[PDB]
Amino acid sequence: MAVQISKKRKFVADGIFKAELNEFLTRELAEDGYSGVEVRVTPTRTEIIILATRTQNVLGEKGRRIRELTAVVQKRFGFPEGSVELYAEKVATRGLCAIAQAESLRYKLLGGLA
Amino acid sequence: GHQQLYWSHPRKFGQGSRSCRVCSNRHGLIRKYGLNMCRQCFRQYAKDIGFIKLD
Amino acid sequence: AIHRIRITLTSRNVKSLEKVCADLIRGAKEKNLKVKGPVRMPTKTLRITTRKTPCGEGSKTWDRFQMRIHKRLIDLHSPSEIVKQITSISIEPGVEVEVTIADA
Amino acid sequence: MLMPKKNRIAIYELLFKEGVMVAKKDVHMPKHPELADKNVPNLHVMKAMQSLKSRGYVKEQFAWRHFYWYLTNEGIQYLRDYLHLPPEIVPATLRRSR
Amino acid sequence: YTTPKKNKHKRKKVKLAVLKYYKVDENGKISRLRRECPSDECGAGVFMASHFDRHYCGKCCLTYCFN
RNA sequence: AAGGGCACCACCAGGAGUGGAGCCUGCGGCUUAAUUUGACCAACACGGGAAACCUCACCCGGCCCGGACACGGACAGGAUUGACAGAUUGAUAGCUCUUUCUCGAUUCCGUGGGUGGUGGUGCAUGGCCGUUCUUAGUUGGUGGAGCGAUUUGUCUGGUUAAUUCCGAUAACGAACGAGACUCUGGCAUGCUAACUAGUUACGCGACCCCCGAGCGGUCGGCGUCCCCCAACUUCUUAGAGGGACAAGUGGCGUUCAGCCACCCGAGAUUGAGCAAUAACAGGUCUGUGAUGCCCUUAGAUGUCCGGGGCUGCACGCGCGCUACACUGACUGGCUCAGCGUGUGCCUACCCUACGCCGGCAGGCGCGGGUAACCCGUUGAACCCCAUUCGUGAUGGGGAUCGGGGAUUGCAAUUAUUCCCCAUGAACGAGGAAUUCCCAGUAAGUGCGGGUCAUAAGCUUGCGUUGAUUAAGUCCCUGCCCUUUGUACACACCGCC
Ligand SMILES: [Mg+2]
Ligand SMILES: [Zn+2]
Repeated sequence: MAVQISKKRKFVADGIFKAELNEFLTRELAEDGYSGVEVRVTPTRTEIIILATRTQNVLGEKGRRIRELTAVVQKRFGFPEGSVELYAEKVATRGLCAIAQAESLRYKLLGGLA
Repeated sequence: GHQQLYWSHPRKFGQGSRSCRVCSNRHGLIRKYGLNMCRQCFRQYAKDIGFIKLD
Repeated sequence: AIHRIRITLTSRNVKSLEKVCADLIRGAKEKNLKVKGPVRMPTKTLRITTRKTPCGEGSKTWDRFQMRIHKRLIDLHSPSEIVKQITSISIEPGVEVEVTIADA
Repeated sequence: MLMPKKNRIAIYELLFKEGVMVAKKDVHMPKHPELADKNVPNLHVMKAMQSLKSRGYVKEQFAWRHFYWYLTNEGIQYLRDYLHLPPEIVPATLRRSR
Repeated sequence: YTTPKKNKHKRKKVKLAVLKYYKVDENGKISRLRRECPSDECGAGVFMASHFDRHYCGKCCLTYCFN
């Protein structure tokens, strides 16, 4: 109805949300090996999967980082309470993730390697 | 200045009202489909949004 | 109970949308529901043509970006109540569903 | 920054209540979406956290147009004594159910 | 540069001594030597100005000229 | 210099033009306080750059700190914050100023140190993009020839749009590019379906009929998923599939690679997207919380507010619009589209049916649409059919200019746009030159999208009407391969 946004604007909005979420995670989990983000959004609650090489890092001590990131994305995008979760998964074959290798090369060059 | 002229100028419309949602720029904006994004920024995030290139 | 529900599906890639259209209707046949065929609404093409350059200097090249939106409608209309009979949507990421009765 | 004390405490307890802070980079925005009732301007929120970052009690990440401050352990005890708390109350991020 | 206007003087507050603007008599009966701000939010605690023709509340901004 | 091949960013044969006129717009110049600035095939309706404010970077002024943090002073006997009146100011900026109130540790001063910057540097850079080049080109490994740079592979020849293939072969085996690929167009009375698409049928009507038709003709009038209260998918939509392969015939060819013609076929070459090695001191620091260095940082090169400018005109150029008329203009009648948009995180601003008022632009109420449901059977233009004009700068052309009326906005003057009445200027097919183009193409013609409170002479797409010429060449301008010459290597815009 009137409250609902049109499908044309709607599907553009979801692409905007994914692009904005990817950029935020790219800047934050860069040194942690962030590979990509998968968003399985459902009408009831959405869910966000973070693809990173070093999962025990994206999840801090007792999962403080993930709880923070879950709260941080909750406030920015106005998600309703308890309707969004963040999962962290290890990406298989990290040598075939161009993002992971490019981030690894960035870290090596910043270290001082030739 | 004092609370009655710092932002006093009306900005309900025009280029000043609208800025890129990514880089806060006011030039070459794309307000179609509710993007509100920069001409250059859209080319950067076109793949992530879903705008692929067919022809 | 007596119910009639209009299920509308919308996505970007046809392969997933055609897949999800299958298991709802195929699940309903096993559930011996009546199923009007999946009506294919005309595909919406969102076309944004942006100049390729970020400088304004060049040979006036323009970049054509297309976004295809595909909509499909499935009308599950069994004699008995349907919401309890169809308690699942069994979707995949990328497709949006909107359960809707005849009142809307 | 010349923000009133009531606004400054309002930012701090909100930052403590959940150990994260999100604010859009807009100094002319009349009110922060959270704490709109306190009538704290968005400018006060941005500048208050900038002071915390320089002192090291918070770490800042900026996306397109939103700050994403995360309260650190060095900020746990500082907000604890500013609001006069013994080491028992934690931000939501620090503990859930444990 | 070489701007024609001389650099504008910015205000330095006078630095006033402690208020002490109410006195007593014969070992102490209170007598406010200024004016009370009558508004609800000014209240009793604050006092009004004593200009040469009006009285002014620092918070409530009320002004009372005797013409 | 020779031998071969190729290209409407080359020509030929033509078409439409541009250059000539008025106007729009972008450059240069001139002018200015400023008329911000980049760019000079591959700049000049380009920076998505249609700027009243904002944008804004320029000019004339006026506020603010949005100068973190540390250290030292200063301070609850007040560090500091706001403010009424008068003056003052462009200003209802307590910016100053008299005046005292008020605030309460949030600041204030100094020293270090931030931070910001549409400030410089694209000749410090990333990324992107343009171009060399959309031509067919490019590179290892092992082997061979060389003292060596290098060379062979990567070729005499035939063929191809293509170092594409066929073949010889000190080369063999490969890699990228091309091709394959992706999207789109053309055909499927074959499949799946559709009360958000329809068609046929039936039943109601409404009319014309009437001779009498009667299963008559017309209806975008109404029903039959208002589920029992039609079918079907031809037309519409969109999925899975099929279809075209030089497949068949004849000829040419080393009878190989392939080429030409024809039958059957919707189609025997539909358009795009992607697009190699190497490079350019090509463009962008004015897209970015991309960035190095430098500069500025409280009388700011930060930021905000007011006004002006970006439009300014002896002149030169570029992209276009309108025309010069009768193959026309005007007035009326008739009758046909397709892309595609439509109410907003911030964010204020949507597309509009119908009724009424008005001559028009418009105004006022009532609805519909977050959309195959409403605008909308998108009743578009050209065109078509009738009328007037009649070869004159004329009813061509509508520039310039006066008066008046609306809409947007906080604000319309240097006219935002629109409407009405008046003036009716050059212009009678445009010198030398020069652009684009091979079939639903050029061109005529309108309609959407972007920009957009207001708006298109721009651009990006769409449909409509629909040709002339050509199936060739290297003549001009260039490209590719081989041979050759060279005093050239910043590479003929070279050297001397
Ligand atoms: Mg006339
Ligand atoms: Zn942008």
